[PDB]
Amino acid sequence: SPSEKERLSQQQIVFNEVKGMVIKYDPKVIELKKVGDTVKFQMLEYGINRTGKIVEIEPVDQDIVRWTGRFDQGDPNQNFFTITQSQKDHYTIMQIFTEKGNYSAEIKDGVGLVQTMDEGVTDQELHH
Amino acid sequence: ATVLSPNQNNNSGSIPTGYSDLEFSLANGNWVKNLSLPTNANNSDKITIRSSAAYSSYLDTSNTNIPLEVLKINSGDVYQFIFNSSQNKWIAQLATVSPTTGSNYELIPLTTATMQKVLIQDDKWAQTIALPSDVRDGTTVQVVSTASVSSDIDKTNLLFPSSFTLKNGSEYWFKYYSALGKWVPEYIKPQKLNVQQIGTSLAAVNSPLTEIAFGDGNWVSNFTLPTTANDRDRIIIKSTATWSAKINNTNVNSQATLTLKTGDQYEFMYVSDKGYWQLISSPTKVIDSTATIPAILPNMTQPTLKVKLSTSNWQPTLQLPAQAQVGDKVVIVSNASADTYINAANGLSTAIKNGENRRFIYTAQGWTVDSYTIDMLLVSSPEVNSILGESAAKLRMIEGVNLTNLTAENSNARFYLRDVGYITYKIPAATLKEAISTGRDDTTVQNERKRILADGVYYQGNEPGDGGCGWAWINASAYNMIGANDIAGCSFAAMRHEVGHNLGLYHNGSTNIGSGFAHPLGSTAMGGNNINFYSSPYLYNPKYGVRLGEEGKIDAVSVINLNAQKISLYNHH
Ligand SMILES: [Zn+2]
Repeated sequence: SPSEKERLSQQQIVFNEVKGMVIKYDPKVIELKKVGDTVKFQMLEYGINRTGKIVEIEPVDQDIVRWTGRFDQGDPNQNFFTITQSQKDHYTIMQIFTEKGNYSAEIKDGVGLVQTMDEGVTDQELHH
Repeated sequence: ATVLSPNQNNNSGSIPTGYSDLEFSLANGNWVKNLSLPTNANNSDKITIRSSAAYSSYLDTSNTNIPLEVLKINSGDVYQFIFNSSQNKWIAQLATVSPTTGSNYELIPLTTATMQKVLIQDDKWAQTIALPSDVRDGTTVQVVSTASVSSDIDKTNLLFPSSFTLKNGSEYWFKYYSALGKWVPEYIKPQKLNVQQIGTSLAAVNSPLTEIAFGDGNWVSNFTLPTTANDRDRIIIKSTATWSAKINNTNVNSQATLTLKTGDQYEFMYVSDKGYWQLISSPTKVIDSTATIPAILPNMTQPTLKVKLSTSNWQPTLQLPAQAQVGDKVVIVSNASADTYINAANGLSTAIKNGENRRFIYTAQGWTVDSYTIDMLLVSSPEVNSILGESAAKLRMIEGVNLTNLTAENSNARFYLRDVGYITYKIPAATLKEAISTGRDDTTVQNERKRILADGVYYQGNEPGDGGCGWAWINASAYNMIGANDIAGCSFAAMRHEVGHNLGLYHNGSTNIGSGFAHPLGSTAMGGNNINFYSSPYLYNPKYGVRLGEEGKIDAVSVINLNAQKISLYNHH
């Protein structure tokens, strides 16, 4: 974690484009964010291009920390996002809730997948 | 004119600066998905984006004057922007069409361009303009008027017959959905009013979105919404004032405490067939896990209060608010090791345990239980742990639990999921379809289920499904209370779908009343699962206002509320 001339790098973009949308992710960017810092999401294909601010950092256990934030120009009562990240396994889950749609991101070892929640399940009714 | 392209731009969509007249072209062999305009620029710089590629492109509009977040660029589109130093933004030059007959009704001819502008002037005016139906899917139109005499838009092919009147300064953006055959509003420029101008009441609305501001020097003590409006008209009430104000409950479909404090915001939406304003957005006072929690909870100053118990703010007993209005809600979450007792003036006396979510609602006869806790046993296959990691696999299921509780709370569903145990175990089965069957009798999972009194069990495996990545018995008894999804194709959003089946819900189109709501503008959990709601005729799409159900035919919440308590009592003390 400790380094020089790079820890100061504070980019607002969380992940970058490269069933769903493949993205590249750096877990060190969010770990350098404190309560009040600005965070940006870019999902242009899904029509999402907006910024937000970290409002809550919560250790869920010794290994998992959850970041919670709200968007600057959404609906202040409903819209928000969460980034829950495990350190031991380089695994991060994101919940992005906007009025234009809901998006989930599952990331493992710097590579991840973002998709609309309708892609999250396909199944058939089960009978006896 | 200077011609550029991705291959001539390091294969990047960042349109470079320094050109007085630039043309960025996209082709099949020369294409990039995401594009953006340069921030640094001179005053009258011109940029034109053309595309002949089969793949669509998307333009960052954050430094333009287009209120949309992203522009969809298709083959044949020609977008032109001219910078402006006075506004520090790229001004768009859209294809403009205007009414030409000064008559009472005129159909507007639209081209096949993805984005067009309909502009009304003093010299190019019509009493009622109509957007054409059956145009290319995704066509976006900006309707703007600078005329001094007002006009309006024909409502036949509009999603809702709102008050789409056009005066000087009005601006409406519509996108056509061929799946609906309707023009759907995507951005509405709000009509801004200071409450000092209109007093304590608004007799009628004038536009689809009215925004009423409260502040210091601009303030009244109470405010009454109009008695009637057009379908899906919206009123936003905002305050920056020091002293609170009250939004009167008359004409509103809510008896809750509509107190307008500093920084608060309320949103209302009129529903013609019901004849009242629906409350679609209201503040929530949150006492989080780091803040001090009072032994007697404060009197309601907003429709909802959420209390977050932790080890550092733990309280032995909590008294529900002494003063409240019918419909007020209190949600209590606990991450402390010790229990907390909850009491009310009417004699209600209960406890909240570690990891439990509990909601209470106020009635004419005091506070009332509004949710039942369904204890769940989370089972993760060792195959999943090897792929994701031991901690990661637990993280995946927890996010599924949190999303289910969020969906249930948004839908007024009277249940929460609480994980009471997590075990690593492989159910003996070649397929996920087989695992949901034998898991009901598996000695390892059923003994652990009984040991921790789990009302249900959920399994996260890596076996291939027989035609799908999720399985769950519909309307499950205690014996059949089990659900499963994989990791190959299913995400953590599948849990709220499988648990919905366990609660007794079917997919959209089913003959049962407990079924999902499928809609191109957003589908509930059982009917497509792209918005955080279970279907109900008392819930509405937050952005578009579409009712998420139908009385007596599509109502998932009514079936959930009939089975939640029974399931919560499968295992008990
Ligand atoms: Zn299903």
